[PDB]
Amino acid sequence: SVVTPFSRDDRGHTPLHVAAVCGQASLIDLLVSKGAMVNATDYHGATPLHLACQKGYQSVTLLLLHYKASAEVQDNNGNTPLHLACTYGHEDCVKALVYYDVESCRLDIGNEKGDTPLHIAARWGYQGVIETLLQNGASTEIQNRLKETPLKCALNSKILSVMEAYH
Amino acid sequence: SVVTPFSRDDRGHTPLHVAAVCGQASLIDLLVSKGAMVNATDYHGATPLHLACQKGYQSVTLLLLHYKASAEVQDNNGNTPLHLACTYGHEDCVKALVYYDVESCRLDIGNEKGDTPLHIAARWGYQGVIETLLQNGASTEIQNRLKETPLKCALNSKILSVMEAYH
Amino acid sequence: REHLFKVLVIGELGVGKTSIIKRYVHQLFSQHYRATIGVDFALKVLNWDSRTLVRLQLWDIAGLERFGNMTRVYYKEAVGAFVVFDISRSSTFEAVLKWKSDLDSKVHLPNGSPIPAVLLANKCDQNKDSSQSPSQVDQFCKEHGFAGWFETSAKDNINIEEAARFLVEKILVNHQS
Amino acid sequence: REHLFKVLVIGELGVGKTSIIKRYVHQLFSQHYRATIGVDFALKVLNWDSRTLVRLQLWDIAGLERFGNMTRVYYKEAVGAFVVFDISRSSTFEAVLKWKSDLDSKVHLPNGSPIPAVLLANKCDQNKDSSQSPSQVDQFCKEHGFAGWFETSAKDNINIEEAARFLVEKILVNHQS
Ligand SMILES: Nc1nc2c(ncn2[C@@H]2O[C@H](COP(=O)(O)OP(=O)(O)CP(=O)(O)O)[C@@H](O)[C@H]2O)c(=O)[nH]1
Ligand SMILES: Nc1nc2c(ncn2[C@@H]2O[C@H](COP(=O)(O)OP(=O)(O)CP(=O)(O)O)[C@@H](O)[C@H]2O)c(=O)[nH]1
Ligand SMILES: [Mg+2]
Ligand SMILES: [Mg+2]
Repeated sequence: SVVTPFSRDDRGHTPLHVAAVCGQASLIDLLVSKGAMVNATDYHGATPLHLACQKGYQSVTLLLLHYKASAEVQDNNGNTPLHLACTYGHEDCVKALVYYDVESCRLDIGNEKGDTPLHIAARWGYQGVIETLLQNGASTEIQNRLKETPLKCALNSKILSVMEAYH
Repeated sequence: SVVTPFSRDDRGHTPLHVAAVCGQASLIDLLVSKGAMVNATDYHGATPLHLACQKGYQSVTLLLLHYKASAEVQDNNGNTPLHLACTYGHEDCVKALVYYDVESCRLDIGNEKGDTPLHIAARWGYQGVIETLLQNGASTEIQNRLKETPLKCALNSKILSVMEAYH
Repeated sequence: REHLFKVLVIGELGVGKTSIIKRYVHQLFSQHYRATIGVDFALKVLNWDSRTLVRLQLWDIAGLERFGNMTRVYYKEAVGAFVVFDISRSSTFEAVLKWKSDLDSKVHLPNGSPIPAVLLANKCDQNKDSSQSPSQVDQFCKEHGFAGWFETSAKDNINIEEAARFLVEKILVNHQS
Repeated sequence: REHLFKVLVIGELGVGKTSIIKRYVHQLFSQHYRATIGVDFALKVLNWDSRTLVRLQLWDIAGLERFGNMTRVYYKEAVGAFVVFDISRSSTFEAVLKWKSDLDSKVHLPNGSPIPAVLLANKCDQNKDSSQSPSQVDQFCKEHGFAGWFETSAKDNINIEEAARFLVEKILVNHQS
């Protein structure tokens, strides 16, 4: 008897979700080869990619993108895996997301709250992230629902400055 | 030309540190087989095990314990990998630490600040951790440097209650 | 005198491994499924004699983990095992031999002999997917190195206490000879 | 017209891969070593003609990563590569063939032919660990499918600008025929 990659628990976790959130890349290869649905979504709209980016596993993040995972899926709060990586400052994962795609990476996608990833990175003051985003063309003008720009979301004067630098 | 597992950067990171903090278990196997020092310590006293427990990689955590990693090494702040796992509520890693060892796991080791792991878990209110610790015999009486017990460090009444339950 | 025993609980997904443990240790059950992430643990304490008491380290291993590479690590220095299948899913019974191979592949008691294993036909409160007889299961066990077997139910507390005891005995018998 | 090119930077640990990139992109250098964790990235923008401009995606790959399993993933759809060695550590030169094999093992330009590679003898501001001649290195390159090579220094900005240009040319020549 061999694996069933389409199995679900009652929060809609596939093996591939579990594999991702553990970090077991070899297990990912295997599940994908057995037909596992890469963009499978759990009860709150999270892809294996969302779980990897939350947890900060660059290796897995990339392997998922390699197997065609979509980076634009929005969870129940409107967050892409990029939004998650930004809220937890996994710069290594952010970068994977931004550079994998070859350009076809949108940095303008709003959350539930209207927040782009740059808004989030500014709020929690994650300089390295922030620079990465800006360097690949994140906008400083986009306003969220509260009509605050990412500028206004900055945690310090340090950060504000770094952002105006491109502005 | 083959690997050099004893290589260091200027923060004293071995390959095995890097391998751990990424999550690359296969790479761990390989490095260990090539003579890598498992309890190698970085410039601030962190073992690969400390990095895995911080990052929350149960798989790696166990594999390191399997290769004889010591769970009692204290970093520059006096923290064991257990202390780290507790401050970031990786219950899955906590449990690995507590149950791997077969009993020879001390839960009384104080930090810099006198804090046992239970103090830490109480402060940041991580019920699952807290229960795990208590169930395997964490003391509620040990006081840190501020002479506060873990009881007094509790975040809520909820938590306090759960702790008195054994007391 | 007191003992600490590492005991494994293994078998396919959704079979009840976690639920068994949860009942046996906290007398709870939930219908809600949450798949185990890698490995879970629980501690059971037993007043066996008045002479003697046993700590039971229960290593709940997720069903997915036999397709990974970690089982060698998980199994190390285990002194006994439950292997578990869903009585209402025959797929899961075919799979117990793969776990049992894996196990014996990778752990012996210090004297080179395979550790005591006890088979668990779980969810017996439900309807048999297969009509295999107790008699056949008895045969199976003798043919594949299982010390024993039990119809169990995590839902309706059946035979868990008993199977635990049966296993612990076998273990104690190895650790006094 | 504008382009986006994925370019790899590969080679043994402490060789200077990160430092090169850091200089070429931010005109900085540090003597302090921080080993790269898996993969790092940087973006370089070039005014090439006035007709044309090139975005350069630089994929800084940690030297350790050739003992892992991830390089197939990292290399995919790359259109050019730097391979780098420490001019003051011959060990690192022996190793460039292992990277080069790995590379060609795992990426071709769409027409089935191996991607343009440029070799980098880095830290030339230091003393030669090996006396190999430019002439020998010239031979080596022709024998192992390297388009070119340069003595470079991240410390003292030598030949990085030039090597970048040399590579980009080769790339552009493939992407207009
Ligand atoms: N009726 C009934 N249902 C049960 C019994 N045991 C478990 N279940 C149900 O089966 C499902 C799976 O139980 P669980 O313990 O999570 O299975 P598992 O072996 O741990 C699955 P995994 O190993 O992948 O984490 C749960 O919804 C549980 O309620 C039982 O004895 N009777
Ligand atoms: N003198 C001199 N030192 C250099 C030069 N390039 C790099 N170094 C030094 O070598 C060390 C390694 O450089 P770094 O770029 O971190 O190496 P790397 O290839 O990225 C090592 P890894 O790939 O494992 O992360 C650093 O301390 C750096 O200062 C150079 O051109 N000249
Ligand atoms: Mg389970
Ligand atoms: Mg580097």
